[PDB]
Amino acid sequence: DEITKKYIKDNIINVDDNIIKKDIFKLKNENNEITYFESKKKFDDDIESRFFIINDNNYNENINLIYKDIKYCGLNIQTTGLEVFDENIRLIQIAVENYPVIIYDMFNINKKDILDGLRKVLENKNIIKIIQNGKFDAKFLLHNNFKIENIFDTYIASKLLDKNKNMYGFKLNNIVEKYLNVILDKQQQNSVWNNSLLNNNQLFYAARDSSCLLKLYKKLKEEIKKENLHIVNDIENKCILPICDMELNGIKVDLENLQKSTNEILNELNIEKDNLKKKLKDENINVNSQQQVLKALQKNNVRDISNKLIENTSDSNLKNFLNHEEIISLRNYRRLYKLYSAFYLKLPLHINTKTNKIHTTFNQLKTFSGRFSSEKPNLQQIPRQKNIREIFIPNDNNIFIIADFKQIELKIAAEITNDEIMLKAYNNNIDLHTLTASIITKKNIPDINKEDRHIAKAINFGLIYGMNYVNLKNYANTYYGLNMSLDQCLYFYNSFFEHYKGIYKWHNQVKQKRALQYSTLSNRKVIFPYFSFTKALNYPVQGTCADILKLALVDLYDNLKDINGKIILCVHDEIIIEVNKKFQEEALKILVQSMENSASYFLKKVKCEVSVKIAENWGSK
DNA sequence: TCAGTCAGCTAGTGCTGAC
DNA sequence: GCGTCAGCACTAGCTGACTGA
Ligand SMILES: Nc1nc2c(ncn2[C@H]2C[C@H](O)[C@@H](COP(=O)(O)OP(=O)(O)OP(=O)(O)O)O2)c(=O)[nH]1
Ligand SMILES: [Ca+2]
Repeated sequence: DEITKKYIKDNIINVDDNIIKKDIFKLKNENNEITYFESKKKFDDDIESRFFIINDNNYNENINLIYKDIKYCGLNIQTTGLEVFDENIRLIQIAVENYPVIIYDMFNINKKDILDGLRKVLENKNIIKIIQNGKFDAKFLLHNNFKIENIFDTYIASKLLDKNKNMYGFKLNNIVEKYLNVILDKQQQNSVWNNSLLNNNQLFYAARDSSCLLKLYKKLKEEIKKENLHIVNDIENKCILPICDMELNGIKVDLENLQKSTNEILNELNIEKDNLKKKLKDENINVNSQQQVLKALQKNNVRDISNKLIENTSDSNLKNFLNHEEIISLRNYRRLYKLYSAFYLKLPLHINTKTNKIHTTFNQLKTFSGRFSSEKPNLQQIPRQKNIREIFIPNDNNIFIIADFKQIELKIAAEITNDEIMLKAYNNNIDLHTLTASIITKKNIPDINKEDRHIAKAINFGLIYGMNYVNLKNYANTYYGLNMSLDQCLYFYNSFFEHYKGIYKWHNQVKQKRALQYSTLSNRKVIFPYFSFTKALNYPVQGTCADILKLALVDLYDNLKDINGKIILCVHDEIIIEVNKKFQEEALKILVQSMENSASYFLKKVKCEVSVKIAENWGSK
């Protein structure tokens, strides 16, 4: 059929006879001298539909003038699949205001003159890029030898302006329906992208989704201004890239130690399960069942010193019912089983072939409070213990520099509440976490070890964020045999909140007024459906900690290009960088300066510090 | 063949890991 | 009522298919 073969030469299949094929354009010449396919069926929307196609034999040099002397532009990238490591970019879209969208067919392109102009347009810092869900596209671009410096992703602006009311969607169609008075009609049910040949309607949608971003940017730049939400948007937009680089690299694991520890812990687990079942009075029990094990404990007459019966096996509550043989074995088995199933029996299933490294997937804003989250193998969940963390190593002749913010929260709260005592203490360079570990224990500061500091962390942050005295005493008597009276905990809670008056003022003033709008130091807003004192207290401080970490990522990413270094992980408040063995001192100094000058921006009165340790293995702090 | 007696999904829980 | 999130494993219940009626 000649009808379906209308526009084959441009690598287009005329599936639908709903198209038509050149017009004079008054472009600007390099000396500042003045010098597209369409669909037959029009759309009621005012969004752009026209577009060009740039092919190997369908290139003209003067196309580059369209991007020349520009300010903002839309960009979208459609890919064959979702695995960046084993997928190739299919299409690039560029949408200039009052211009048709421009398409580079990457499969149907073999020369490099076509691409250099787009390269230069991406490079320039002064050109702001509009990309929906920028993380995906930036991942692909950095993988395929592209370098971006500026982004303005409309998902970020939408979610920040949405004030975290509904957690779902925020796709292009939902946002376009919400803010703009347009309906994109995303009826494309993921058509065949692997095939090089593409139908016309699919490309019309591909150009439409890119073109709709420009009006969205125009309107959101006004909407963000009246809300005073520009700072957080800028920080997030500039921090999109370092997440992508960190996820592109990943962290290496030595398979020999992984397999050795797997076999050893498997043998330990089997002997432990044997001992556990033998200690229990029935052999058919499936141990992992919380309800079956609850019934088993009940029929074994396991009881507390008090008149209570086993209602749950939660570790926090389980730690009280000790001094029975079976429960020590139960807890040891639970620990080993968690370590095995969560990590060791699943980590080998995640080590990518031909790379021998793990790769994760960071969630930019899925968290309520703005922290990162990992949906793929969670590198934020790998255990603390050294013997399990050593398996992570740098590449050959490389060494890690591990920097962690020293007491990042309780520095945020100090500014947000502008308390004098906390800020003076942190000028004096004293450790609040160590002091917490010492006051509720022996008074010897030098005797406080890592575990005691770790327990101090939870109690201190909880009492800052609204924990009442009954639950605090439950926690304290659980994790350390204090056996403290209720009056002792009441006195401690009051002493803390009075010796730091600003925090008590903050609690009183946020409780007295049932405000439903809360802001972070980056003006990141939220609206709660119903008041909850704990979340209300939490959100500003944690949001500011997230903002400080994101700005630190931005500054460190900018500064690290000198030494060819690369970032591999960020978890929640620390950064790991792999740098060559010759530039260790430069890497350490750069990392400390970057973290310092990121923290000193939002916090203008407390001097943040960092614990930096040059490590051969990520486990070996 | 309808009516009464049976495997797969499927959201709900409990638990633990990090910060 | 201290917060954010992700992961592993059960097991009621709904819905669906087989043995009489
Ligand atoms: N509400 C609550 N927030 C926590 C808890 N643990 C950590 N956070 C937050 C606050 C921490 O400052 C932040 C970083 O965790 P870290 O383990 O690094 O604590 P920190 O940096 O203060 O100790 P460090 O100086 O690095 O040894 O995560 C917790 O148990 N409860
Ligand atoms: Ca830290």
